[PDB]
Amino acid sequence: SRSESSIENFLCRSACVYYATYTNNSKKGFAEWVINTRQVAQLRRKLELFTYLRFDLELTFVITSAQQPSTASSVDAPVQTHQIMYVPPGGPVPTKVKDYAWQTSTNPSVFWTEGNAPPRMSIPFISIGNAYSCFYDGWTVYGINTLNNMGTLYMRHVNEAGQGPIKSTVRIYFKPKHVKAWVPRPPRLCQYEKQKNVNFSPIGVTTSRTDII
Amino acid sequence: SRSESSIENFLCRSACVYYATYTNNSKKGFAEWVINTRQVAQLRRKLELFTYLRFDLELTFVITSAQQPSTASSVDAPVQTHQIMYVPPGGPVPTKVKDYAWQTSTNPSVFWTEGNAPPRMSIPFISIGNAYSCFYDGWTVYGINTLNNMGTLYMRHVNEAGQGPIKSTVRIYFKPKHVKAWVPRPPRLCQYEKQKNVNFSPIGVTTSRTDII
Amino acid sequence: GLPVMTTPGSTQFLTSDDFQSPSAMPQFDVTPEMQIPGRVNNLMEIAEVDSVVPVNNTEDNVSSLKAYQIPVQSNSDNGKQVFGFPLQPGANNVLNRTLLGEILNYYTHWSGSIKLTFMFCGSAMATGKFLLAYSPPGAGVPKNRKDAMLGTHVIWDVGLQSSCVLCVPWISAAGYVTCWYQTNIVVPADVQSSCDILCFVSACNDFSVRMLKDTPFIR
Amino acid sequence: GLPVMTTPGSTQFLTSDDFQSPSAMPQFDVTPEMQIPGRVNNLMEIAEVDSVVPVNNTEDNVSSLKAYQIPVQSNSDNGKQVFGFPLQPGANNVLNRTLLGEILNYYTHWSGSIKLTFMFCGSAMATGKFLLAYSPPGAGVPKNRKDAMLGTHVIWDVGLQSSCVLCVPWISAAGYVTCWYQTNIVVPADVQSSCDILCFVSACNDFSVRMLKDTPFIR
Amino acid sequence: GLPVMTTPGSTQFLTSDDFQSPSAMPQFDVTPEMQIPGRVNNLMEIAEVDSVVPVNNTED
Amino acid sequence: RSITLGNSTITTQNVVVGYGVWPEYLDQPTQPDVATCRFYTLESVQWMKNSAGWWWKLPDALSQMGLFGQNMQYHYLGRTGYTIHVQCNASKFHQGCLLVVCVPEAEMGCSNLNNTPEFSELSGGDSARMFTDTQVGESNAKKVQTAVWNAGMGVGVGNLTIFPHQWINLRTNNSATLVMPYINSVPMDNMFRHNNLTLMIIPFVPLNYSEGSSPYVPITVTIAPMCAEYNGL
Amino acid sequence: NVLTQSPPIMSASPGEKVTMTCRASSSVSSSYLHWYQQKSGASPKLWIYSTSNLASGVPARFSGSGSGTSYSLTISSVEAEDAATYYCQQFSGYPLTFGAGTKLELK
Repeated sequence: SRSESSIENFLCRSACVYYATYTNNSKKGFAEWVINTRQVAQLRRKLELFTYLRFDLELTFVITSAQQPSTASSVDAPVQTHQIMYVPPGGPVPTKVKDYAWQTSTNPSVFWTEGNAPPRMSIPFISIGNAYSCFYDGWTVYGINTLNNMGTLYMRHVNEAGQGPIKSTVRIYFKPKHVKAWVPRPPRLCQYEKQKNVNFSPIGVTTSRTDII
Repeated sequence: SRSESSIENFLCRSACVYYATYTNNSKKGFAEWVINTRQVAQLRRKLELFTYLRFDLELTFVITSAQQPSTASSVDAPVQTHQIMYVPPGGPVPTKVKDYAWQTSTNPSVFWTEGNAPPRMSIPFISIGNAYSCFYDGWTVYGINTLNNMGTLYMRHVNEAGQGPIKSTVRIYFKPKHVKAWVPRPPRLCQYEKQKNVNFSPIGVTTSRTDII
Repeated sequence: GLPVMTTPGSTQFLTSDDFQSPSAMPQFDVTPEMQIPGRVNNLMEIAEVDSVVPVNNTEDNVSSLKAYQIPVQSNSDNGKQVFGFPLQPGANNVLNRTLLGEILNYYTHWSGSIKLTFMFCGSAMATGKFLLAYSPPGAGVPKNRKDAMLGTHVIWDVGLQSSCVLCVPWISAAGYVTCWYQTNIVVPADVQSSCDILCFVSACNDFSVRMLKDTPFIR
Repeated sequence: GLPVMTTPGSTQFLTSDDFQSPSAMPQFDVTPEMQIPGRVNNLMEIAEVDSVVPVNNTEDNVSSLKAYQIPVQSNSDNGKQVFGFPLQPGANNVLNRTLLGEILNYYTHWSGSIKLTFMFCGSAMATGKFLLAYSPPGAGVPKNRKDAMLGTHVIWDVGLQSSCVLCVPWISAAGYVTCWYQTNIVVPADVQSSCDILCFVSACNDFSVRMLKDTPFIR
Repeated sequence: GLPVMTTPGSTQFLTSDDFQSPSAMPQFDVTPEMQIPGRVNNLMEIAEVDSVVPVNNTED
Repeated sequence: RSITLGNSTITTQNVVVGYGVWPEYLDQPTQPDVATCRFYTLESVQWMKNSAGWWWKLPDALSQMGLFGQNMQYHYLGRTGYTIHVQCNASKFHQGCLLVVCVPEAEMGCSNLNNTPEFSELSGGDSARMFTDTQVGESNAKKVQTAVWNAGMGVGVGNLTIFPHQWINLRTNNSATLVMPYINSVPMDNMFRHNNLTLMIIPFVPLNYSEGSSPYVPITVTIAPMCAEYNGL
Repeated sequence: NVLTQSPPIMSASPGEKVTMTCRASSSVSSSYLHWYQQKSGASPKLWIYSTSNLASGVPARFSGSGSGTSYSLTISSVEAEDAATYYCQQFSGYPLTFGAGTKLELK
């Protein structure tokens, strides 16, 4: 029973990494997420066991809505539709809801009505180098590594509101595929303090006992 | 890595070309679009690199609705249904909502209820000549070329409103297929001023620097 | 056309599924491979290497490098306990944060054996002898040198060899690896007497894991 | 009938998909082909042709045809800079709006080499000599004729040949293509002395692009 | 793509059905068998053994 | 015994090689060999009683060492392998134990929780930086957190043996030898902005001696580049 | 992190058993808490290091204890030379903060 410790069965799991809200009428309701691996603390520790990784990606969004308190007089709305835009590394970036960057041509986006299966999409391995780098001892600012930059995501409604505000949440799920690892490293002892860097506070090695015998 | 510069991977992309609204009860709510390539400025510049093109077409409409402010007393409506008529070059043309040209026999149209996948349809290469012509140095009015005329599109509701007005938007998407190009041309330097013709204002060749050395 | 019929469980999102997924960016012409040294195919190959065991915690050496050294000195009593630690899995013991114990806190069922390498990090003129008594699960901890000799043991002479290897099973009472003074540390003139001992741990290569879970070494 | 089960990602409109699509007008009997000359199969075949480089911008020649000519005259100083321009990609330089640079602003990753053809568009009785020093990425721009001679260079005699070809890599400091006076322009009687020089650019045929984006030469 | 057409009886849950079901925990590497004595293949093999009959009930 | 390279010669007598591979060769690159393949002996550090540890950043420690320091500034890219010889010389009356490890991509953490360490405090130019046995303060601006029981990387110091390592035990051993290949994602990288290796020396069981013996044991590190190739015309 | 001792002034007759406390705001490790004794107009002296171990040359009447965030120093029998001021020290992060001080006046 030695096969559940394989790399394909150790890292190819699904994990909630982001959770954001956006409303439709407030003229600054749209989500935002720069795709990285250092978001949640549990998935980060399983990825810093190795130094160089290489994987495809699979994202699945579980989008739901909830009615905000409107004014009066028989609120009725049809089914809603969301647009989940993906910006490649080095592309145009939106800044408002109604913007030029949404209707561009080289940003692949999905359109999804409510009441169906949730909208999966898959991102291939996009990098100039031959592998992602989980660590980088060198300057670009120290320890940044501008080579593994996978892109950003953007979500918004495409229905204009007529009688009632509607806010919606979204839980981005995350799943690597065809994982290859290289050069293993010892697991992190100290806690995780910041997102960008590997800064820490010093801690004892092990919990203590009363004597040696 | 020399294959993303192929013509099949350079022009076969999806781009939003039109965005129009139409309501149901106002007796002049129906959309209209004459199919051309000179609509948006980004797709136009990628198509004027060549002179003669030849492609099939694929259109996909992302139709959503939004409730207009009705009067009172418990507005409830069933699911809506849209009709997207396509007029071939040299056919009958509607002018109102209730008209003879909608119920004709040789205008292929799609019918679509809300809450399903968006309604794709595909137009083959319709022309008398062997290729479309992106430029035409000659009279028919100067520079018109009445040979590449692909037809028009029309959208309307088919549900009559009983208690509440509903207006709807539509974003026509555009995607060539099996593209062949012929005779390449240098890329346009000046801005795009008008839609019909190639008129311009004179501009400098390059942005400047302070000296030659 | 072809008549189909959807079963239950159709439009659901199982988080542990496996289906073909639509690609967002086709015609990309992905970057090819490069032979980078040190590829890991299985997570047991991390645990096969040897790691130092903090077998000297005692509440004031945990924030130092004295957590890894066992103090050995020439006392006056014949027969005394040098150290001793249970093999009770994960219950705040000393094999918890080591490189073997950091992988086995991801799984819930595991079974195998363990190499236990010791090493005498002392002078080159000092001699002595040590017992390494291992008690099986079920039997008590030996409270004397004599009934530690009657159990299974390995007598370790420091003057001949400086590394003694002991192999022992570990399962998910569970055993003791107590060590006893046989004789004192005989040492010549102008040599220090306080020598130290390091301890190593590994995986014996035939052991399996099952039923992955998340680790408790987090907030 | 046949039991099916829909996966997630079923009723979605991915903008970069590839599916079979229903035809609107069947039984049309489409117009057949005709052999039209000059078919383009790949966008690199546009960039292989040579284009004139506006290497003389200087803020008052950009609205003219003097943007393409380098002024060369018989001065009195021995050793002087004729021109010089960096190969820094896209950062307002002179290879930006040319026919090579107009395709490479559609992609984000590209790599290859470049042919650089010069041409002396002057009289038939005038002679001279020129250095064409290329500095590699990392080394500084040469500030003198002597340390431009120590770097890699090609000495171009005008009297024998009137076109000098120089091949050079270009990647996404990045280099300099400075050119220096070796001797003056010796010219006989009743001939003008102010001659001009054109400069060409091309693609060296082994270079690739990846990751298409949209162009920034628009509103 | 391939044109299909759903029959009646599509999105129903029949309690006595038989369909392929999606597994919740794959890559588990299940525990193998062991020869345990006394396997029952059919419920008649319980009834073949003999049992004492309470043929003297009479309420006390 | 008595190996020579270029115009330098050392004297040896067990060698552990990398991750199982030997350092070997692959615009266009050039390969210089007659002037870089020699033993650049760094100067010696002193091991006292209450010592803590040392570290060198590897393509930074040879940045002024002769012709290898000239090819780092003239050529933009490059890739090398290394061959490290460590040997400390003590008598038979000393005692202790070192750990000689070679960490690839050893990203260190600053003392302040928000900033990143400056350039002069990560790598001393041909000079060994030192760990400490106490904490580094929080109030100073930008300095490397050098608590030795966390090895400066926020990791357990005991688990550092997963990297290619070698024990120096003064009872029976005297020297260590490592051979490290080129471990990087891109096939040729810059040599100023990046330090792809890090050589660490940590004393686990500290030095001890009687009264009268010499109170320090010097350590000597000798590095030699192997199969280097740069990029330029 | 601050240390609050209690009581500030404490009096005791010779022969009795007396105790003082030293309370921290956060959790301080047990090996990093020490006790000092400063007599009237003299330099201070180390009294108990690592919360339970006696210094060199101190009498055996003193004994410290406690763990977590509350520590205590108790005197078994009060004599005539142990009337002074006692401080407690800690270290969880920099800087090293001293206590307020408990004064012991004889009766």
